[PDB]
Amino acid sequence: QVQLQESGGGLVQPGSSLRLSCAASGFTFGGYAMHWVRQAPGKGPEWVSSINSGGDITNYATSVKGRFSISRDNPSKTLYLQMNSLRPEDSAVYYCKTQLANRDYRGQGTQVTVSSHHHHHH
Amino acid sequence: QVQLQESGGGLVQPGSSLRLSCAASGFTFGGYAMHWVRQAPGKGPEWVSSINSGGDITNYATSVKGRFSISRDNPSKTLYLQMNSLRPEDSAVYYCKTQLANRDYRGQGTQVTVSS
Amino acid sequence: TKPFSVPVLTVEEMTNSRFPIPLEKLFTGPSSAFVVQPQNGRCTTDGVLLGTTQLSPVNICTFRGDVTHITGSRNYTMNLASQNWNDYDPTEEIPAPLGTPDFVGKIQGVLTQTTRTDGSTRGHKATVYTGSADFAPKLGRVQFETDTDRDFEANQNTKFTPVGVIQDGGTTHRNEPQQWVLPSYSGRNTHNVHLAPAVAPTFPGEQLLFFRSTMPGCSGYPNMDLDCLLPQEWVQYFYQEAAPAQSDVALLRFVNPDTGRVLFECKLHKSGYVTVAHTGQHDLVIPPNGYFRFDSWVNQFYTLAPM
Amino acid sequence: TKPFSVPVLTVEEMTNSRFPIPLEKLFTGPSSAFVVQPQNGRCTTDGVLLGTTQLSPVNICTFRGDVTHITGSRNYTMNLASQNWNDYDPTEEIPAPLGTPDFVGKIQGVLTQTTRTDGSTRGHKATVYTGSADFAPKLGRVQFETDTDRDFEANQNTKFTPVGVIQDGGTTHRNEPQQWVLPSYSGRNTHNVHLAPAVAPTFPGEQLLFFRSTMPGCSGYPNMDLDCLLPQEWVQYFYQEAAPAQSDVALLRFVNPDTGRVLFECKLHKSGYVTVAHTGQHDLVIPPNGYFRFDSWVNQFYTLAPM
Amino acid sequence: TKPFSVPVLTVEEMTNSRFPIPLEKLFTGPSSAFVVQPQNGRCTTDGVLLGTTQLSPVNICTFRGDVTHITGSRNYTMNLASQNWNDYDPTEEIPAPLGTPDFVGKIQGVLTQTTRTDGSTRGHKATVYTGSADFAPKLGRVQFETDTDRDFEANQNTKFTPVGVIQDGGTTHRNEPQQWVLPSYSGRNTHNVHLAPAVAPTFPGEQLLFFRSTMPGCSGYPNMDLDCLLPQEWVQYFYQEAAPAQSDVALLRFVNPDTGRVLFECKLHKSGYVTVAHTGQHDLVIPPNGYFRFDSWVNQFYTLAPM
Amino acid sequence: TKPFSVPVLTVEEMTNSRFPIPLEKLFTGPSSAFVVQPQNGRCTTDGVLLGTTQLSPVNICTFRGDVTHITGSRNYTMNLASQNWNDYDPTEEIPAPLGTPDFVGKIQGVLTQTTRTDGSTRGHKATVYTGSADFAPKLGRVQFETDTDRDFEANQNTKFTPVGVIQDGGTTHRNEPQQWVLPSYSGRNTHNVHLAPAVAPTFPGEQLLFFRSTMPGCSGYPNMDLDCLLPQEWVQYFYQEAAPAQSDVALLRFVNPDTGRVLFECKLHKSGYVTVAHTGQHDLVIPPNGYFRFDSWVNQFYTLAPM
Repeated sequence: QVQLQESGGGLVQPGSSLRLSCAASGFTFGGYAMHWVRQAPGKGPEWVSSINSGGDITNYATSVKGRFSISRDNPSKTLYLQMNSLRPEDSAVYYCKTQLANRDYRGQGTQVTVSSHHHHHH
Repeated sequence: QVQLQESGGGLVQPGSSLRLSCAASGFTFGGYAMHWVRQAPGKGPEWVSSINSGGDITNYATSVKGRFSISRDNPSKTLYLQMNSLRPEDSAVYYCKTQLANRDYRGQGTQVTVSS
Repeated sequence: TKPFSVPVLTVEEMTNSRFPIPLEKLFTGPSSAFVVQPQNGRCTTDGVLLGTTQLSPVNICTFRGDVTHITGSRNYTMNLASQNWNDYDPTEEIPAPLGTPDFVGKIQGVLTQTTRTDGSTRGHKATVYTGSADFAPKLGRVQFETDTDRDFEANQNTKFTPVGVIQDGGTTHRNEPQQWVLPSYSGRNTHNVHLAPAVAPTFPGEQLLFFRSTMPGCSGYPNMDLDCLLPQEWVQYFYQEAAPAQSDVALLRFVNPDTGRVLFECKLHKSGYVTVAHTGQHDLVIPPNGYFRFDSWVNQFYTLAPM
Repeated sequence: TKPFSVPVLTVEEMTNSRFPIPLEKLFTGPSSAFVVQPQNGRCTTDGVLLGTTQLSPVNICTFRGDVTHITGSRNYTMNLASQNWNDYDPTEEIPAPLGTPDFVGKIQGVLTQTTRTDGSTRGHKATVYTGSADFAPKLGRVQFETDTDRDFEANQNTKFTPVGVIQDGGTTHRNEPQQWVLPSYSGRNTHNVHLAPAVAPTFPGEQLLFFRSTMPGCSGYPNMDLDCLLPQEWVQYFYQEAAPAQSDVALLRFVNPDTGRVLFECKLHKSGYVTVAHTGQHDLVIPPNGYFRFDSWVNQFYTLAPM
Repeated sequence: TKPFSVPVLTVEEMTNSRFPIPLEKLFTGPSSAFVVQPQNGRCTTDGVLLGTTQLSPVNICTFRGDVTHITGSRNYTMNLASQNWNDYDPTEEIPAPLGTPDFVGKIQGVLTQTTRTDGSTRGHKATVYTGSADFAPKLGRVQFETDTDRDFEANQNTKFTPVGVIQDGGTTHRNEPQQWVLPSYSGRNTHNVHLAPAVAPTFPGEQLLFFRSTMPGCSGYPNMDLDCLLPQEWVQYFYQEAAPAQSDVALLRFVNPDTGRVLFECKLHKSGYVTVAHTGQHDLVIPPNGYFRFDSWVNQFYTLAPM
Repeated sequence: TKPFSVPVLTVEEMTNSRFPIPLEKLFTGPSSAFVVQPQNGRCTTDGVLLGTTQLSPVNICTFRGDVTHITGSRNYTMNLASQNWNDYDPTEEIPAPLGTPDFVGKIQGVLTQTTRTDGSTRGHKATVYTGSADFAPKLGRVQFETDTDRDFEANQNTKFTPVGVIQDGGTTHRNEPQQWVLPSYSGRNTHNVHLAPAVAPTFPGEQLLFFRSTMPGCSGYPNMDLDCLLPQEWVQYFYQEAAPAQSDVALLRFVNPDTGRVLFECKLHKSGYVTVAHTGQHDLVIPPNGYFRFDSWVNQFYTLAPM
């Protein structure tokens, strides 16, 4: 079965940098475009970044262009998102997703909170 | 229609050089392998030389290797055969021929006679 | 059930669904030696748009966005927007932006731009090679070759209007475009996704019926044949009508309205393509006022009268 | 017989009927100060095409025929053919070939040509000035300014594909095109014939509702506003449906399909134009998924709710 | 009037007709999305060999001739002889020498050579890239990559024995070989000629039945699936029997001799390929002693029992 | 019952039954000085397979199974599997697995392997010395010498593809292989079992007729002659036909199909070998299109016309 598992989220200060990872299995990974999408509290999911098989084509949402960098390592079937100059509005659950034939697949996600506030509880 | 017309033959002296031409029309010419064949009196036809579209692949019958040179000009749709060091046993009708899809075509030929 | 029908329109009254030009004629030929999987002009008979198909014929093979100059060259990278200039989303369940070209070739047109602050405008000759590794419309990136290295501003609305196709003229005539070879919508070595399926005749003695145009040629010796599976007007009509399919196959008769004579019959498959009973390549000879008329729902085992 | 209706299409899903580009927005303004008499996009609600109107949006502002070089210049005279390359007939009861531009301006595009014998092709930038003494499409003659003085052959199929409009930036910006000034289709000092009539609201407090696009600009500072009275898709739909008019005025509501809320109502007049109750220039603010819905035929004294 | 039949052989008792390895299994799947036009394993039911098909299982993908070193490289050009060492004639009405590989890929094997005068011998690892511009077997020229720049002699009998296929492990797994992509038999930019035709199902609900093997892999992550249309033993058997076809379709039953029960039936088309009634990709589960049995002549309209 | 016959195949159209290579010629020579007891290519005329003989030529001299590295060396022990990768059964009534080499020599080829989990593959030059104490295929154990001491994995499918034979060039030329010396199929000091019998002419003046090939040589000065008693195609044909023998000897005529003239005659013995009337070593000179034809049932005392 196709599997995607994101990792690397956490609580970080505005202006800092953070790198997310997505481990993939169950398909060749190489050969398929991969995407990062994010869902902020109270909103629907929105596209963040995309990359083709070899990494020679990438693209970014206007709101993160110049600050984010997508990359991939096909031998280890890992997708990466390097996030710099993080802003409060970058806070969201970040997901990796792909499309194979006529079906889409998405991971469970990893939470990223960009805030100087540090009083939080369940 | 597909048309091929060979020219350049004649009666020549052993050891001389001769250049044959085949003018093609009615197909793209480029994109198709082209061939020279020859047939002498009382003998079946025999392959002489071949060339692919770009001219980077050529081949030659053992009997003419090192003496004959095939070439082509796709814009003018012309096939050429440069014949050097001609010998009496090179005498024959030289035909140009091609293969398109599942059909073969060949011109009426041009007579080459090498004699003292 | 809402009755099915096709528009009362002649071939010459309709439009190719794969390039913004009128239909010219009907053509049939065998297709087992190539893959017929166009992504424009794809629609079920009950009106579900497939592939990259959208409704207006003027948006086919157009691009919109902002352009970035590749310094040292006359090439520009366009970051694609949607037709309404909204942000484009690569994660939608489509192969590529709707209207993206669905064949490999060199499409020539004009890149136009307006500068919003002063209303100044510019237009430049531009070519897009849809076989290029920099042709990645599914990820929002398309490269154009232009005749300028300086005129185009960044961050200004820019449009590509297609005109025709070209061929490298030092090369064997008519070997490009290749209308039955899909582009790689995300660039090199990346599988296409969410495609409308390939189609083929599935009955003895039958061939696809193609709605044929001649694309304008702008240079060289291009293959200008362009065949679509459905006129753009049929796409538009099925979308509007949304009449449910009662079987796998709608039987159409092509009729002369002056005489009522049926010239031929054909099968409109509910997934959106047409077959006829014929063997061989053939340009159909039709009265200019002829049109298609839906007569009956049949099954896949109906035997057409030979055309 | 057939119940009347308008297509379920949003503004952004439809096409301008006066130039081959998509619709963008809705606009209303006063028009008593000038004459509104476009010839493309003219059709009655029961499906009678008027003026120069034909069915496919891709043929609007295109020309085809054979060209003759004007020695000492880069200009070419086109002898017009009909869309199927048949001879064009100046004696038909139309103002000009169907799809002829219906405004005075400078339309830039590409002239393309194919040589019949070998399939060689060529394309060059070209401009047609529709205010020119040499602009006489009704009699089959149109002049193009090109960037070549030698490349086009005589007696070969040649087509003009429109792209956009231009303006001379050394003069008052946006002074051309003039979208409401009809060309003289037979040239100088010759009356136009067989026109669709001028349109004006007669009901107190009403203004025309315009379906608005922005034409591409190719050079200078052109006025790029282009307003049509009917979307091309409404022309196509009324022709296809041919539903009889039950009165002179069809009441349409513009509806948001998500909420069901009506944004405004308007009058679609039988002779093929729309009015709203408003005074002044106004760019309508609409939801992008909104569409027009025919609700009822009304008599001559119906007062619309204020827009 | 000689009666038609197929041999009494299990699948595992027969041989792939496209590579010198045993058959392993039966597979069916849809094929509208690729071109099925193999040139080996092509033969009519009445014994006419097609394409590049010849009788010897061991000569498939084998090459013979003399070699010329490509100075500066570890590559050699083989100047092809016929499979019996006679001169090769590029003007025969075949696509390429009989037994030539009919897929694009990298076939690894061994080049061996004997020196006639003293019986000295040598063998070296070799790979033939059938997608190379220098793969031109139709014109008698094939390039091999080896691990030597000096060991092979000129004008001495040289043979390539195929072993398996390779893939570049630094690239996406199973991206090559491409078993349904024919080589360009005369090299770059040159059309193939005299091909056996492409094949496709021609009845609703039918798919091709493929006789499948797994090619040895020698390096990387190759796609080792190899599907042929006819077992090599069926080619050999039809050639020997030369039984005339009494209709377009021979109905075969696949029978389990342990029980006498039919497991499925299929259509053997007289032009030399098999179809079954099934939708989807499916690895057939068969008993080890099962074999095909010819039962009656039918036509292309016969409805098979679902597989 | 069914009439006996032999295939209408020329010598060059047929395959050696003792190594996967084509036949080249017919040879006769005396053989009283050694034992002729090959185990491949053994079949009765009514279709009973003998020795290690199986049906397809591509399986001859191949091995498959899993390999284990012999520490401190580049040698690997293969644990043999059946063709379908199940266990091989040493208790079948055969001398060794079907297709096992039946001569003592050094056979060079390639060992290929696929890793089940990810489809990774690898291939290495490998030689099997069939005179080794570690050559025990009857018990499912065979040792290969390779050019690696680390690359092959345990418990993964591994196959040996044969290419040719080698000889130690420092010793007398052509001293190996020894095509008429059987291996000890279970290793040292262990009797072979279930062998097909030795064959020899019995009638005065007769010699065996051999179907001869030249094995590829990969190093040194090997004896490359390989003689089989029956073409592989005759094995395949007799197995299919299973025609009962009406006497112990079938008289065959070798015919030139052009002239219809008989070139020579020979005795096909029911237990599966051929004799001719000739004394001495002789390469038969035959028309390339000649073929064998069964003419009459005779007995062991029929006097053949001198070859």
